Amino acid sequence: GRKKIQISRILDQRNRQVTFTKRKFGLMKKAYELSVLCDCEIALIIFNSANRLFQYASTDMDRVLLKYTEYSEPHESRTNTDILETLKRRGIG
Amino acid sequence: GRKKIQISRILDQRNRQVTFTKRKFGLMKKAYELSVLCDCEIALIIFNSANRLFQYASTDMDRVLLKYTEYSEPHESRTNTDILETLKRR
Amino acid sequence: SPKGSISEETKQKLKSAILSAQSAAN
DNA sequence: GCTTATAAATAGCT
DNA sequence: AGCTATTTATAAGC
Repeated sequence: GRKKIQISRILDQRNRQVTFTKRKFGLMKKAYELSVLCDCEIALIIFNSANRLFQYASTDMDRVLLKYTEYSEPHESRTNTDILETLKRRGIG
Repeated sequence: GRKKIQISRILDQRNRQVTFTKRKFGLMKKAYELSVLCDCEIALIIFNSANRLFQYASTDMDRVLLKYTEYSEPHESRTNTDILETLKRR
Repeated sequence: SPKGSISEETKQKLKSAILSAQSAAN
């Protein structure tokens, strides 16, 4: 964008909702590309601040979640903390 | 990248696996930013071609999926077909 | 899934797996 | 795996 | 919702 934004809660309600709508599509778009390019199955679940539910599934949500119940544990599990640290880490060298 | 790639299965196994690893992080990174910037809760579930499970949750996966089971239906549901159409037109 | 809703059977299995601590989500 | 040349995404406005 | 200037995300390649 015209200016680099820090990663912290957007204060302005109008701008927060606009960024939400466009970044949400951007994320689904990238999920779609990832599923086709690398032949994987993807599900995305998003709850906004008002607890409204937005979802995306490369194939069918029912299909992806049913399959998830079949696994005892993931091969890889990440959270914001993990991503933040990986980013903080690369910041040095 | 140096060249624009079409969105279709990557034929070369080595390149497919490399693109997978980096785009997967790219997707999680963007999910993280979206959760912080707009104060939302996000869960991501990915099964690769070998059926291996990779996941991400802004808070706690257990928390997000439990909450999901409480909804009778989503406010918005999208699939590859829907995204493809949105891209084709406009 | 019509509107994207998952069946009750799937839904209940997810909840059980998670609650009974037998899910990858734990 | 680590760089570099390009293609994408998207912030600030209107 | 339509417009650009920058910031990011990457396709190739070592």
